[PDB]
Amino acid sequence: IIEPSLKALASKYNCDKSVCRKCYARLPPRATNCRKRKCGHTNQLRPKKKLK
Amino acid sequence: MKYIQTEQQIEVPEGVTVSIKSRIVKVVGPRGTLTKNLKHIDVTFTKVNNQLIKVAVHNGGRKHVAALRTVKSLVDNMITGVTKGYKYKMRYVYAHFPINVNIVEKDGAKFIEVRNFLGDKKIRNVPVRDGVTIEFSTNVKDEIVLSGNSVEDVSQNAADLQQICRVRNKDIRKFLDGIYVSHKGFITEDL
Amino acid sequence: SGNGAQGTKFRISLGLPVGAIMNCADNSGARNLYIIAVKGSGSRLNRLPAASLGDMVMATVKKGKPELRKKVMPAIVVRQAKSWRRRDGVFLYFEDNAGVIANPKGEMKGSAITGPVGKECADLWPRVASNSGVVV
RNA sequence: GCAGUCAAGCGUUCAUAGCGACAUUGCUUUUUGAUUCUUCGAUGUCGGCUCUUCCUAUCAUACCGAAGCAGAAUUCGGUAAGCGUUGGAUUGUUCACCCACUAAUAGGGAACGUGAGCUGGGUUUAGACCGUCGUGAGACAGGUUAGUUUUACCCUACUGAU
RNA sequence: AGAACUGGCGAUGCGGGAUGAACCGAACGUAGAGUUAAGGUGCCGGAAUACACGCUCAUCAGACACCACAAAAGGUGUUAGUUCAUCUAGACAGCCGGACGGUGGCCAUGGAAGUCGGAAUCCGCUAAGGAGUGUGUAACAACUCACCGGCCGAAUGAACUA
Repeated sequence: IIEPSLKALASKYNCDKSVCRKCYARLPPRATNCRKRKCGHTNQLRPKKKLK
Repeated sequence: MKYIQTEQQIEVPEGVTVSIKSRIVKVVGPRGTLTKNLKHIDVTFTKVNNQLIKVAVHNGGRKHVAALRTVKSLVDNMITGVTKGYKYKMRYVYAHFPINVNIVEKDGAKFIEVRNFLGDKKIRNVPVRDGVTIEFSTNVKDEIVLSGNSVEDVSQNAADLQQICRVRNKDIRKFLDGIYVSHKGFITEDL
Repeated sequence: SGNGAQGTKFRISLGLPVGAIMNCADNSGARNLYIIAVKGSGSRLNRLPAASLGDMVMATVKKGKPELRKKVMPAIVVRQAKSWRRRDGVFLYFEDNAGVIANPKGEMKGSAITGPVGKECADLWPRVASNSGVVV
């Protein structure tokens, strides 16, 4: 028992994110470049996988 | 290219008073006094009249202008902080384990106490940052609400309580249990 | 120590280096056992793994019925024969080494344990209390 | 040996969780070679025992992030070398596959670290056998046995003492 | 390792390249004075922390040949340009609504008319708003969405080249 009013908001703080391919850096959804200076600011991304 | 000079406008409602000497910025309002030091960022203030006060940068570069802008947004966020006020509505999120939040005086320093988090045997504790009083909302079950003056006070202490609830080495997309800042309000009922 | 044995074992002297031959305490049919390696011991350069009372030590079989031989098996040492010291100040030691064939969980492949038994290896494996002979 | 770039496919559906061919750019010296620049008026040459130290391209632990992560177990990666990386049968062994314990049993050098530190099993002399080659003397990473391993009282470095 | 036209080094000093025979300038009897080459002009070193225009901040900067290292690929990091586009009759954002209809042209026919779809497309009312996009359910009624656009009041977006 969670319910969306208690749930879908958590996706925004967990399951709604983007991830850089090389450094696996968590990123806000529309970010077009990883911020990390170790990875080289590469633009490549993947959407963080939803459950099932 | 050094854009020659630019400026922004700060505006003051009737009952609040800025006082800027050197780069030190005092603010006085219905919510009390706020103080901030911008001296690191190197800008020039122009006062035409009260409600109109213009900030300017001369002969600066891209980054320096980019700093002027956020100086505007900062001080203005203080002003509208001292009229409205800052309030964060956070709602508890728990699945099988209800989370206890006490307020405890320990050496008079106002520690927020968190117990029974994930049914764990550990005690959790966070210091309350200065100036922010905390309430528990009426007729909303499992809500905690923060009230304070500057954005850094409310925001920083709030978010800190947010990140005291991280889950350790479990799934972060299955267990959703935690405390989350949801709605960012202003203290006064109207605004 | 080891996984599957409840209880906090206080430390005792090290009486059985690798190769030592304990004598079997029960129906196993092996006149005597043979150690190989010990559960839980540490590693140090050119240091044989120690063994002692209450230890759970691997073992093989040099004598007796064939089905015991040529297979590693868990075993437990219930008589050290090297004097150790309980916290209460006594030094007590038996007159020979001894051991019992057992499962990983403390059950006995044996029946009764002949000869006296040190209790430090009894109460540490609560199962063996009922299969026990004279204790202490 | 290690590290990338791109990506057809495999991966349920699905280039990118993880794989990763097709090619493709590099790094390292730890093998093995090429060169032979330096030493035949001799830098004592394998491995083991011993003993510190160092580099990480970290195996485990601290802290985290992804997962085709429910939990568990495990995989991929980052900050990190701070500490820890074994006990045994056979081998002269480097190496190796082996049984077990293991938090895990990672990789490497430091004139293939260290012979006025040892051993000296091996290889390398003189003895000896056998197989093959040689008409014979003899030869062989062959296979086997037998084979003196010196000096410190010098300066320096250090450990201690005035 | 091997050759060709020169020049050096061996048989050659001096200043500079921190240091080094073959690199740069220069080929020395011994003194004096003067002016220059190469190189330098923070301090160690004698000499301008002299002038000018700029560009770069790097939680592994760079620093001037032979001389003693680096690439392929990325980066709205930043700066400068090129070509396309778009423009205060009003942009791009970010709020406020709405997108009407002829006709569900025509077809799957069990019904979706834009949309479990299509071989494929004209008209009417708008200073606007599509036989036309998801919510919707085999369809249908509601808006999403270019747009009138009210607010907003100006240049911006894309690709690259460096």
